[PDB]
Parts: sequence; structure tokens; C-alpha cells
Amino acid sequence: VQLVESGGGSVQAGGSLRLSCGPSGYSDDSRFSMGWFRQAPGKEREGVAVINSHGDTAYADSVKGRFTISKDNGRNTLILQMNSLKPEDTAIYVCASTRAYQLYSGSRSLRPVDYDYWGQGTQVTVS
Amino acid sequence: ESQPDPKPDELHKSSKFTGLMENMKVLYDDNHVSAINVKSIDQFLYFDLIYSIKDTDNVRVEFKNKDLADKYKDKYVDVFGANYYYQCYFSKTCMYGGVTEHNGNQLDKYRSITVRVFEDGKNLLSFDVQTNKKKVTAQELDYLTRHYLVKNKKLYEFNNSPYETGYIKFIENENSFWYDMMPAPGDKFDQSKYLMMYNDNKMVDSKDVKIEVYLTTK
Repeated sequence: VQLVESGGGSVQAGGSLRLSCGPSGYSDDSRFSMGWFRQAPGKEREGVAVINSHGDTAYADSVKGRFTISKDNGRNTLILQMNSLKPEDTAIYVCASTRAYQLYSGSRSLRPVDYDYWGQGTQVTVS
Repeated sequence: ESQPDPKPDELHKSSKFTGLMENMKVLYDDNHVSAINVKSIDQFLYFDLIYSIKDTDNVRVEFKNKDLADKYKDKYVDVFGANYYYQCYFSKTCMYGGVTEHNGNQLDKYRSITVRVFEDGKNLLSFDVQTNKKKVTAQELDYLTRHYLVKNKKLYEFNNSPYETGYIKFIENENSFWYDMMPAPGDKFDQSKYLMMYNDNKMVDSKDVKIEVYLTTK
């Protein structure tokens, strides 16, 4: 499994960015969970938003109502739509995913340890 | 250091159990003990503590040794565990371990921990359990894990189980340990004897601990 992010960049406070990740290595009917994590300059990696295999989501409190995670089935992309960006949102954002399950991947964990695959990370700067 | 993973012949096989599986099931049904910020009011033996907890009355917590009892005797604690009545004595419900200091152990929010379920070596499903504790007893996480699997996979039924074997594995960085989820073979199953495995009050960090369940079918 490979995770390749795009859509990073920089905006003024109040702005918007749209992160995207196309996972390779899964089957068409693989049931897995996916998430967006970020790591600010001298801080631990933190879970931002996650979606499980049947489309339920969870978010870190600091981004609720501003960021939206979704999965485009037809395009095979995970999206993080980031609105109302703040300087505090500046970080390296990274996509993460789990192994696949037969029945369902119900987990919506925001803990890094719970993911099995990681992308390369993409810079977001708000200033 | 790390407990070695179970070889297949080290695991209890439900088909060698001829007792009533209901007596296991009820331990992991809805009802359990849960108290927030309580202090022991009494002690019967040197390895227990007694609390006054509301049912919605008195809970005897048994520990593996005196040092555990002494550590928590005068502390405000949280209590979480599977409890029993049959052969519960003190001179009314009983449990083992399940005790954590209240102060400094509270998270702001509930925190989700992945449970990965394997069936016959295959990735079957994942779900989450939640806790608001920094340090949580393995007992608490074990109960929550099995409660989910009872509801959603009929892990335990009245008579028997659809699964031949089952163990839960906790992984904390380098170290791991596991519990056998099936009853010992034979006709007899004693709740008090089974639950005593929790009497070490073993704790894990909710930040780091990973949970895995291995099931095999018949």
C-alpha cells in the first residue's frame, strides 16, 4: 500500500485548502480506515480527521466545523477540505490508512499507533 | 518483559467445555461495576478493599497481594470491572483489580482505541473501545472489547460459542501480554476463579496500547 498526498500549500488566515490522497495497493472491495494527521514544528503528530469503511467520521476538537474528511469512491481519493484556516493549523499533514478487513473497518481512531500505512506528508502554511 | 504469544495447544478449546457458557457471557454483558472518585470504606482481608458503590451497594475488590491493597486503601480512585455474586463472601458483590488513581489520570475527552479482530488468521473487522483514563486497567479494555463482540459477533451464547478459541492480546511498545477468552475444559466454570486473572490490577497507557483479538472457528 502506498499513500501519495497532494493539495498542500499556503494561504492567509481565513483561507481554504483541499488535501487529496489516492491510495494504491488495495482491492476494489477492501474495507479499511483512513485519516489525516499533522505534525507542527516541535510537537507530536496528532490525528485531525478519520473515516471508517462505511463512511462514519471523527475529528479532533480543534478542527471540528472547519475541516471535512470524505472519500470519493469513483475517484479513489481521500479528501480533506480545510476551511477557515488559522496560523495554528500550520503543519506537515500526512495521510494514513489501515490494513483491510473482510467485514468492515469500524475504527475511527485518532491515535497514530492505530494506522499501518503512512504517506510522505505535505506542507500547509497559514500566515 | 514480554509474555510469549500462545501456541495453539496453550489455548482453551470451547469444544472441551461442557458447562454453561451463559456463566461466562453474563460477565461481559451490560452490567459491570463502574465508580468515579471513590475511596475504600473498609477492608475484610489484607489483600482486599471494600467500597460503597451505587447499583442504579458494597463492592469487595480483591487484589493479588497486600501491596496493591495498601497502595489504594486511602486513595480516591476509579473502579471498573466485571463482578460476580456466586461465592461472594465478606463479613454484596465482588470483583478483582480494576482500580486506578482518580487524580491526574483523567483525559479531557473520551479516547478511541482500535480493536483488530482476526478470525482463522484473516483480518475480520476492526472497531473502537473508548476510555477517558490516561492509565487504564487491561480489565476495563478487555471488558469493553468482549462486550462489543458479545453484542455483534455472539462471542458467547447461552449454551456455547461459535468460536473454538479466542484470546485478547495487549501490545505496549515492545511488551505484550494476553488473556484466554474461553473457559477451561470440563463441566465446571467458576466466575470467581476466572475473573481472578484480573487481580494483578495490570494497567496500560491509553495513548499507546494496541488491542488485538484472535478467534478461530470450529
